[PDB]
Amino acid sequence: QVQLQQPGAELVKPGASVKLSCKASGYTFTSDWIHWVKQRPGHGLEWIGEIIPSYGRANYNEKIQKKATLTADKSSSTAFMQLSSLTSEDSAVYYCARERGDGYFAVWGAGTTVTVSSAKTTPPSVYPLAPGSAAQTNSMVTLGCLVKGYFPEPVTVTWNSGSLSSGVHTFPAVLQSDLYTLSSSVTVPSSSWPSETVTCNVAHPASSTKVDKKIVPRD
Amino acid sequence: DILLTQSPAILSVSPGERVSFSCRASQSIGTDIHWYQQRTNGSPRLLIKYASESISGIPSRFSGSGSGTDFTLSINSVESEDIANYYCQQSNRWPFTFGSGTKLEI
Amino acid sequence: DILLTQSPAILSVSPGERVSFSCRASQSIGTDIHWYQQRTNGSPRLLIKYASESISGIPSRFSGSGSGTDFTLSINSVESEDIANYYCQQSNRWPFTFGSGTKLEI
Amino acid sequence: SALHWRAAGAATVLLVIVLLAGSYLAVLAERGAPGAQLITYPRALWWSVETATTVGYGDLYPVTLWGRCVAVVVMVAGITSFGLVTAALATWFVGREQERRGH
Amino acid sequence: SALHWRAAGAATVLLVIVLLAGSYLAVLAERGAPGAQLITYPRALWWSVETATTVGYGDLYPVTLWGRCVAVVVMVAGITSFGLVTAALATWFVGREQERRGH
Repeated sequence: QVQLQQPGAELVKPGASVKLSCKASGYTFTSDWIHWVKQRPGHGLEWIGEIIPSYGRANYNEKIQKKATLTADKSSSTAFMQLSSLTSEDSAVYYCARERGDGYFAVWGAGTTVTVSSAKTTPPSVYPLAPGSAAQTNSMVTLGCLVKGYFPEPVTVTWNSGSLSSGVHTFPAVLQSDLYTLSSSVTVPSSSWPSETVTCNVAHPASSTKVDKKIVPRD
Repeated sequence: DILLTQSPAILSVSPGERVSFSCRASQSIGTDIHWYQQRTNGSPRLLIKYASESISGIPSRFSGSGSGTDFTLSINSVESEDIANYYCQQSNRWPFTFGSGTKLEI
Repeated sequence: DILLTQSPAILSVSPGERVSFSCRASQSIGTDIHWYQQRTNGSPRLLIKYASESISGIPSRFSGSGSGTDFTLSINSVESEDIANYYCQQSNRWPFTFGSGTKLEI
Repeated sequence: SALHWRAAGAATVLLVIVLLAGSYLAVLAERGAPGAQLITYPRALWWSVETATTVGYGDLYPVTLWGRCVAVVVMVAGITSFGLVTAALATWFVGREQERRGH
Repeated sequence: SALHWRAAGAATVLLVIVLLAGSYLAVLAERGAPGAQLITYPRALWWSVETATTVGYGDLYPVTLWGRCVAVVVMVAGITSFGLVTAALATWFVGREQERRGH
């Protein structure tokens, strides 16, 4: 491998500031430019600015309110973007990307999810979803878990620590009383459960919590 | 600044059909256009660089054509993994700019 | 001669909002556009030179962007002292010319 | 190896260095100037060559002050170089014509 | 200091004077010509350099008679200068090759 490493989330009180990072690995040339791109939920990609770390010059999108300052630490191959005096207009995902000086972004970070709110950080509760006593089984079977009452976004839900990709949906969170809620769903052959174990792992980057929860039949 | 227009905004196709995404730039930018794919909750991925040049790791299914102001990204025979947002991006003049996005719908 | 178009002619905004004035030139003039403010019964005052460069004495609140044919003057967070007429002006080709003017209304 | 052949080689090396740095510095100067085209390294390198040779196709040129400053160094390096190859070719023809009269 | 090194320096001074006056006079000639772009002092100075070096990027050029007249003086000053640096580099290589055979 992963060439750009960004933190998953930052919560910021309105008016405060925050310093996003982006550590690069792989080949680092002196010609390299690090770019930053803002994406509001359901909106498109918006170029914020660029820095060349070897020399230290940075240029910004003049067409938008200059909320940003770009810095870099040559020693640690890490680029910093300092967003200051944030409002809810500034809540978005912020990607960093690497450009070799040839005009295209070959590789991108996973992006950092910046939420501007006064509300407090809240880790989620993860509840199993197993079928009831009387649900009749098909050749498949559907399980899930209920990630309820967290703030801010996002959460990452995987199944069997990632080995279960075929058969998985994760629904968009709904917000209700400054607390987010979503659920995730998995489908496996009905034979394959519970004789083979099914666990959902829920990582909430903003609270640095990860939890597992296995899905067993209701006893 | 150069304005990249992506119309239409959604594209409905049937499976296995050929599909074409249009990028129009507000002035001539030669071949300095590049295409990205962004799946749901993913980050952008480079598909095509400099209008038509292939990226390794990217299906043969993806191609690009165009020069000047009209640019096209094409997918010979769509499939479900191709459902995503598709963005173009120019590097002819500072600053770099992005198209508004097109969703592929099967 | 280069014709600078300023539409719309009036701009109604609420206090503290961000406001943007559009100058479109009839051909590419690079960044050789400059912005003036003229309050009621006052003379013009330079706000921005060469599209985006700041003038000292002028609030941080004022900014400019653009190149070629599309130019924008912006005010992050309008206030009452900003009520005036706003003119653009090109120096790319002889003779210099002026935009028709936009009034800011709160 | 006579002074004028090494000055020539030297200038060709020196010119290549100037072409390379010039590419890198041109891009550094021009990014941030709206409308600029001299903003990626491959084509700056082509630009620097057509600037040192004074061929001026006008496909690319700088629009900032320091870009233009960078351009001047490249033209002068370019012109001095190609001129020094000439002064070098002349000392050769002149030496070969003084042997051609005995002297 | 030998004649050819001072002619060179002289020409470089003289050329800089011509570049400066040329800037000022170009703007004076071109204002009043509708469509003219050679009409502010900073870019005339850049124009005069690219005219003296004969790089011709075609970003700026005169469109009036006296502007074009001004342009010709700059090209000829520019070309004569860079040519005199060459004639100067040749006398140097030629003197250094006549010491290199005893003479």
